[PDB]
Amino acid sequence: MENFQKVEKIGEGTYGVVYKARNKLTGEVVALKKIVPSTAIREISLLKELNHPNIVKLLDVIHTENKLYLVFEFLHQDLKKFMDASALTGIPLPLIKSYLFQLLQGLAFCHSHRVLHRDLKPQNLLINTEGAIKLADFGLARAFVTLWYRAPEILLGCKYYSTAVDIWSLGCIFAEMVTRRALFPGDSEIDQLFRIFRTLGTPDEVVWPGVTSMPDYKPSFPKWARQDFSKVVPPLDEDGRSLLSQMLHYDPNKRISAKAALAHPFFQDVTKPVPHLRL
Ligand SMILES: CC(C)c1cc(-c2cc(N3C[C@H](O)[C@@H](O)C3)ccc2O)nc(N)n1
Repeated sequence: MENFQKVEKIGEGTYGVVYKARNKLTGEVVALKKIVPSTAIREISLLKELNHPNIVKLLDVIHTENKLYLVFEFLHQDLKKFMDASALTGIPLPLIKSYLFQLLQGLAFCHSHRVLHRDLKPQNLLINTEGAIKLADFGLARAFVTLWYRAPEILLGCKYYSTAVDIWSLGCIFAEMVTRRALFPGDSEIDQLFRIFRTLGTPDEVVWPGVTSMPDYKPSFPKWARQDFSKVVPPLDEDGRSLLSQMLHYDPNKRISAKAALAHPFFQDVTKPVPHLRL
Protein backbone atom coordinates (compact mmCIF):
# COMPACT_ATOMS: atom_id res chain seq x y z
CA MET A 1 0.00 0.00 0.00
CA GLU A 2 2.92 2.29 0.84
CA ASN A 3 3.55 2.08 -2.90
CA PHE A 4 0.82 4.63 -3.45
CA GLN A 5 -0.15 8.21 -2.88
CA LYS A 6 -3.77 9.31 -2.96
CA VAL A 7 -4.28 11.92 -5.65
CA GLU A 8 -7.81 12.72 -4.46
CA LYS A 9 -11.15 11.24 -3.42
CA ILE A 10 -13.01 10.26 -6.54
CA GLY A 11 -16.17 8.66 -5.32
CA GLU A 12 -17.79 6.59 -2.60
CA GLY A 13 -18.67 3.04 -3.45
CA THR A 14 -20.97 0.13 -2.78
CA TYR A 15 -18.25 -1.54 -0.64
CA GLY A 16 -15.83 1.30 -0.01
CA VAL A 17 -14.23 4.62 -0.87
CA VAL A 18 -12.55 4.97 -4.27
CA TYR A 19 -9.32 6.87 -4.79
CA LYS A 20 -7.18 8.10 -7.67
CA ALA A 21 -3.58 7.25 -6.86
CA ARG A 22 -0.05 7.18 -8.30
CA ASN A 23 2.13 4.12 -7.84
CA LYS A 24 4.95 5.79 -5.90
CA LEU A 25 7.28 3.39 -7.75
CA THR A 26 5.95 3.23 -11.36
CA GLY A 27 4.28 6.59 -10.91
CA GLU A 28 1.39 5.04 -12.83
CA VAL A 29 -2.12 6.35 -12.17
CA VAL A 30 -4.65 3.92 -10.69
CA ALA A 31 -8.10 3.65 -9.13
CA LEU A 32 -7.76 2.41 -5.56
CA LYS A 33 -10.60 0.56 -3.92
CA LYS A 34 -10.76 0.07 -0.15
CA ILE A 35 -13.15 -2.67 0.93
CA VAL A 36 -11.81 -11.29 5.68
CA PRO A 37 -13.48 -14.45 4.32
CA SER A 38 -11.04 -16.61 2.32
CA THR A 39 -13.85 -17.38 -0.13
CA ALA A 40 -14.13 -13.71 -1.09
CA ILE A 41 -10.33 -13.73 -1.28
CA ARG A 42 -10.24 -16.61 -3.68
CA GLU A 43 -13.32 -15.29 -5.48
CA ILE A 44 -12.02 -11.81 -6.30
CA SER A 45 -8.60 -13.34 -6.75
CA LEU A 46 -9.94 -15.27 -9.75
CA LEU A 47 -11.25 -12.10 -11.41
CA LYS A 48 -7.67 -11.06 -12.18
CA GLU A 49 -7.64 -13.47 -15.11
CA LEU A 50 -10.96 -12.13 -16.37
CA ASN A 51 -9.41 -9.70 -18.85
CA HIS A 52 -11.20 -8.04 -21.75
CA PRO A 53 -10.93 -4.61 -23.39
CA ASN A 54 -14.39 -3.61 -22.13
CA ILE A 55 -13.85 -4.73 -18.58
CA VAL A 56 -12.08 -2.27 -16.29
CA LYS A 57 -8.84 -4.15 -15.65
CA LEU A 58 -8.15 -5.41 -12.15
CA LEU A 59 -4.40 -4.72 -11.70
CA ASP A 60 -3.82 -6.18 -8.23
CA VAL A 61 -5.28 -7.22 -4.85
CA ILE A 62 -3.76 -6.11 -1.55
CA HIS A 63 -5.01 -7.68 1.69
CA THR A 64 -3.54 -6.16 4.85
CA GLU A 65 -4.99 -6.38 8.39
CA ASN A 66 -8.69 -6.71 7.57
CA LYS A 67 -8.00 -3.93 5.09
CA LEU A 68 -8.65 -5.23 1.56
CA TYR A 69 -7.54 -3.03 -1.34
CA LEU A 70 -8.34 -3.43 -5.04
CA VAL A 71 -6.11 -1.81 -7.63
CA PHE A 72 -7.87 -1.02 -10.92
CA GLU A 73 -6.98 0.73 -14.16
CA PHE A 74 -8.11 4.36 -14.18
CA LEU A 75 -10.57 5.95 -16.61
CA HIS A 76 -11.62 9.59 -16.37
CA GLN A 77 -15.43 9.31 -16.39
CA ASP A 78 -18.63 7.35 -15.70
CA LEU A 79 -21.80 7.18 -17.79
CA LYS A 80 -23.94 9.00 -15.29
CA LYS A 81 -21.78 12.10 -15.50
CA PHE A 82 -21.60 11.73 -19.27
CA MET A 83 -25.37 11.49 -19.52
CA ASP A 84 -25.84 14.59 -17.34
CA ALA A 85 -23.16 16.53 -19.19
CA SER A 86 -25.33 15.91 -22.28
CA ALA A 87 -28.88 16.01 -20.89
CA LEU A 88 -29.85 19.03 -23.02
CA THR A 89 -28.71 17.56 -26.31
CA GLY A 90 -28.60 13.85 -25.52
CA ILE A 91 -26.05 11.31 -26.67
CA PRO A 92 -25.72 11.05 -30.48
CA LEU A 93 -27.27 7.70 -31.41
CA PRO A 94 -24.09 6.49 -33.19
CA LEU A 95 -22.33 6.77 -29.86
CA ILE A 96 -25.22 5.08 -28.02
CA LYS A 97 -24.98 2.21 -30.49
CA SER A 98 -21.20 1.90 -30.11
CA TYR A 99 -21.41 1.99 -26.31
CA LEU A 100 -24.15 -0.64 -26.17
CA PHE A 101 -22.18 -2.72 -28.68
CA GLN A 102 -18.99 -2.71 -26.59
CA LEU A 103 -20.85 -3.37 -23.37
CA LEU A 104 -22.49 -6.39 -24.99
CA GLN A 105 -19.01 -7.57 -25.98
CA GLY A 106 -17.84 -7.28 -22.40
CA LEU A 107 -20.89 -9.08 -21.04
CA ALA A 108 -20.48 -11.79 -23.66
CA PHE A 109 -16.97 -12.41 -22.36
CA CYS A 110 -17.83 -12.57 -18.63
CA HIS A 111 -20.98 -14.61 -19.18
CA SER A 112 -19.07 -17.20 -21.22
CA HIS A 113 -16.75 -17.53 -18.26
CA ARG A 114 -19.75 -18.28 -16.05
CA VAL A 115 -19.50 -14.82 -14.47
CA LEU A 116 -22.09 -12.12 -13.76
CA HIS A 117 -21.84 -8.49 -12.74
CA ARG A 118 -25.23 -8.59 -10.95
CA ASP A 119 -25.28 -4.81 -10.43
CA LEU A 120 -24.94 -2.78 -13.64
CA LYS A 121 -25.60 0.96 -13.41
CA PRO A 122 -24.41 4.15 -15.16
CA GLN A 123 -21.91 4.62 -12.36
CA ASN A 124 -19.99 1.37 -13.07
CA LEU A 125 -19.59 2.03 -16.76
CA LEU A 126 -16.40 4.03 -17.40
CA ILE A 127 -15.37 5.87 -20.56
CA ASN A 128 -12.11 7.28 -21.93
CA THR A 129 -11.40 9.91 -24.62
CA GLU A 130 -10.73 7.23 -27.23
CA GLY A 131 -14.45 6.41 -27.54
CA ALA A 132 -14.38 3.16 -25.60
CA ILE A 133 -16.57 2.21 -22.64
CA LYS A 134 -15.88 -0.42 -19.99
CA LEU A 135 -17.55 -2.43 -17.24
CA ALA A 136 -16.43 -1.79 -13.66
CA ASP A 137 -16.98 -3.91 -10.52
CA PHE A 138 -17.55 -7.18 -12.35
CA GLY A 139 -17.57 -10.23 -10.05
CA LEU A 140 -17.73 -8.13 -6.89
CA ALA A 141 -21.35 -9.14 -6.11
CA ARG A 142 -20.61 -12.87 -5.71
CA ALA A 143 -17.59 -11.94 -3.58
CA PHE A 144 -20.00 -9.98 -1.37
CA VAL A 145 -28.51 1.26 -3.24
CA THR A 146 -30.33 1.77 -6.53
CA LEU A 147 -32.89 -0.75 -7.76
CA TRP A 148 -33.56 1.03 -11.06
CA TYR A 149 -31.61 -1.60 -13.06
CA ARG A 150 -32.60 -4.68 -11.09
CA ALA A 151 -34.12 -7.54 -13.09
CA PRO A 152 -37.66 -8.61 -12.10
CA GLU A 153 -36.72 -12.20 -11.18
CA ILE A 154 -34.34 -10.73 -8.60
CA LEU A 155 -37.10 -8.53 -7.18
CA LEU A 156 -39.44 -11.54 -7.11
CA GLY A 157 -37.19 -13.35 -4.65
CA CYS A 158 -35.66 -15.80 -7.06
CA LYS A 159 -32.38 -16.94 -5.54
CA TYR A 160 -30.84 -18.62 -8.59
CA TYR A 161 -30.85 -16.02 -11.35
CA SER A 162 -28.76 -16.16 -14.49
CA THR A 163 -26.52 -13.93 -16.55
CA ALA A 164 -29.80 -12.59 -17.96
CA VAL A 165 -30.05 -10.12 -15.09
CA ASP A 166 -27.11 -8.19 -16.55
CA ILE A 167 -28.81 -8.04 -19.96
CA TRP A 168 -31.91 -6.60 -18.30
CA SER A 169 -29.77 -3.94 -16.59
CA LEU A 170 -28.08 -3.10 -19.86
CA GLY A 171 -31.44 -2.85 -21.62
CA CYS A 172 -32.55 -0.43 -18.92
CA ILE A 173 -29.41 1.64 -19.42
CA PHE A 174 -29.84 1.60 -23.21
CA ALA A 175 -33.32 3.06 -22.79
CA GLU A 176 -31.85 5.69 -20.48
CA MET A 177 -29.21 6.87 -22.96
CA VAL A 178 -31.92 7.31 -25.58
CA THR A 179 -34.54 9.13 -23.46
CA ARG A 180 -32.28 11.15 -21.10
CA ARG A 181 -34.41 9.83 -18.27
CA ALA A 182 -34.15 6.61 -16.25
CA LEU A 183 -36.60 3.94 -17.45
CA PHE A 184 -37.77 2.50 -14.09
CA PRO A 185 -36.94 5.02 -11.25
CA GLY A 186 -38.06 2.96 -8.25
CA ASP A 187 -37.65 4.28 -4.72
CA SER A 188 -38.44 0.95 -3.05
CA GLU A 189 -38.50 -2.71 -4.12
CA ILE A 190 -42.25 -2.78 -4.66
CA ASP A 191 -42.30 0.64 -6.32
CA GLN A 192 -39.56 -0.59 -8.68
CA LEU A 193 -41.69 -3.60 -9.47
CA PHE A 194 -44.87 -1.62 -10.06
CA ARG A 195 -43.09 0.73 -12.43
CA ILE A 196 -41.86 -2.26 -14.44
CA PHE A 197 -45.38 -3.70 -14.38
CA ARG A 198 -46.88 -0.38 -15.45
CA THR A 199 -44.69 -0.22 -18.54
CA LEU A 200 -44.32 -3.88 -19.53
CA GLY A 201 -47.67 -5.13 -18.25
CA THR A 202 -48.08 -7.15 -15.07
CA PRO A 203 -46.55 -10.55 -15.89
CA ASP A 204 -48.55 -13.77 -15.75
CA GLU A 205 -48.13 -17.41 -16.71
CA VAL A 206 -48.67 -16.61 -20.41
CA VAL A 207 -45.55 -14.49 -20.89
CA TRP A 208 -43.58 -15.94 -17.95
CA PRO A 209 -44.00 -19.65 -17.01
CA GLY A 210 -43.62 -20.28 -13.28
CA VAL A 211 -43.91 -16.57 -12.53
CA THR A 212 -46.74 -17.10 -9.98
CA SER A 213 -44.86 -19.80 -8.04
CA MET A 214 -42.12 -17.31 -7.31
CA PRO A 215 -41.08 -16.23 -3.75
CA ASP A 216 -42.36 -12.66 -3.57
CA TYR A 217 -45.06 -13.01 -6.19
CA LYS A 218 -48.51 -11.97 -4.97
CA PRO A 219 -51.82 -12.75 -6.74
CA SER A 220 -52.96 -9.44 -5.30
CA PHE A 221 -50.57 -7.56 -7.64
CA PRO A 222 -52.50 -4.97 -9.67
CA LYS A 223 -53.04 -5.91 -13.32
CA TRP A 224 -51.52 -3.22 -15.57
CA ALA A 225 -51.87 -3.48 -19.37
CA ARG A 226 -48.68 -3.55 -21.43
CA GLN A 227 -47.98 -0.24 -23.06
CA ASP A 228 -47.35 -0.01 -26.78
CA PHE A 229 -43.54 -0.09 -26.86
CA SER A 230 -43.25 3.05 -29.04
CA LYS A 231 -44.22 5.31 -26.14
CA VAL A 232 -41.29 4.02 -24.09
CA VAL A 233 -38.13 4.92 -26.01
CA PRO A 234 -39.02 7.39 -28.81
CA PRO A 235 -37.76 8.11 -31.36
CA LEU A 236 -35.47 5.05 -31.26
CA ASP A 237 -35.97 3.21 -34.54
CA GLU A 238 -37.64 -0.14 -35.02
CA ASP A 239 -34.30 -2.05 -34.99
CA GLY A 240 -33.51 -0.45 -31.65
CA ARG A 241 -36.94 -1.01 -30.13
CA SER A 242 -36.71 -4.57 -31.38
CA LEU A 243 -33.40 -5.20 -29.66
CA LEU A 244 -34.43 -3.35 -26.46
CA SER A 245 -37.64 -5.38 -26.28
CA GLN A 246 -35.78 -8.70 -26.32
CA MET A 247 -33.44 -7.44 -23.62
CA LEU A 248 -36.43 -6.71 -21.47
CA HIS A 249 -38.27 -10.01 -21.83
CA TYR A 250 -39.87 -11.03 -18.54
CA ASP A 251 -38.92 -14.68 -18.79
CA PRO A 252 -35.16 -14.73 -18.02
CA ASN A 253 -34.71 -17.79 -20.22
CA LYS A 254 -36.40 -15.95 -23.11
CA ARG A 255 -34.56 -12.64 -22.58
CA ILE A 256 -31.94 -12.23 -25.28
CA SER A 257 -28.38 -13.19 -24.40
CA ALA A 258 -25.32 -10.99 -24.87
CA LYS A 259 -23.92 -13.17 -27.63
CA ALA A 260 -27.17 -13.22 -29.63
CA ALA A 261 -27.59 -9.49 -29.05
CA LEU A 262 -24.24 -8.90 -30.75
CA ALA A 263 -25.84 -10.06 -34.02
CA HIS A 264 -29.07 -8.01 -34.00
CA PRO A 265 -29.74 -5.97 -37.17
CA PHE A 266 -29.55 -2.84 -34.98
CA PHE A 267 -25.77 -3.17 -34.92
CA GLN A 268 -25.37 -3.65 -38.67
CA ASP A 269 -24.15 -0.09 -39.25
CA VAL A 270 -22.34 0.29 -35.92
CA THR A 271 -19.22 2.41 -35.66
CA LYS A 272 -16.83 3.73 -33.02
CA PRO A 273 -17.11 7.54 -32.72
CA VAL A 274 -15.22 9.53 -30.11
CA PRO A 275 -17.30 11.47 -27.63
CA HIS A 276 -16.40 14.91 -26.41
CA LEU A 277 -15.23 15.01 -22.82
CA ARG A 278 -14.06 17.92 -20.64
CA LEU A 279 -11.65 16.53 -18.03
C1 LIG B 1 -17.40 10.59 -13.49
C2 LIG B 1 -16.86 10.14 -12.12
C3 LIG B 1 -17.90 9.30 -11.37
C4 LIG B 1 -15.56 9.38 -12.30
C5 LIG B 1 -15.40 8.02 -11.90
C6 LIG B 1 -14.16 7.38 -12.09
C7 LIG B 1 -13.92 5.94 -11.66
C8 LIG B 1 -14.95 5.14 -11.05
C9 LIG B 1 -14.75 3.79 -10.65
N1 LIG B 1 -15.80 3.08 -10.10
C10 LIG B 1 -15.91 2.77 -8.67
C11 LIG B 1 -17.23 1.97 -8.60
O1 LIG B 1 -17.14 0.88 -7.70
C12 LIG B 1 -17.48 1.46 -10.03
O2 LIG B 1 -18.87 1.29 -10.23
C13 LIG B 1 -16.90 2.55 -10.92
C14 LIG B 1 -13.49 3.18 -10.85
C15 LIG B 1 -12.44 3.95 -11.45
C16 LIG B 1 -12.66 5.30 -11.85
O3 LIG B 1 -11.59 5.95 -12.42
N2 LIG B 1 -13.15 8.18 -12.67
C17 LIG B 1 -13.38 9.46 -13.03
N3 LIG B 1 -12.42 10.19 -13.57
N4 LIG B 1 -14.55 10.09 -12.86
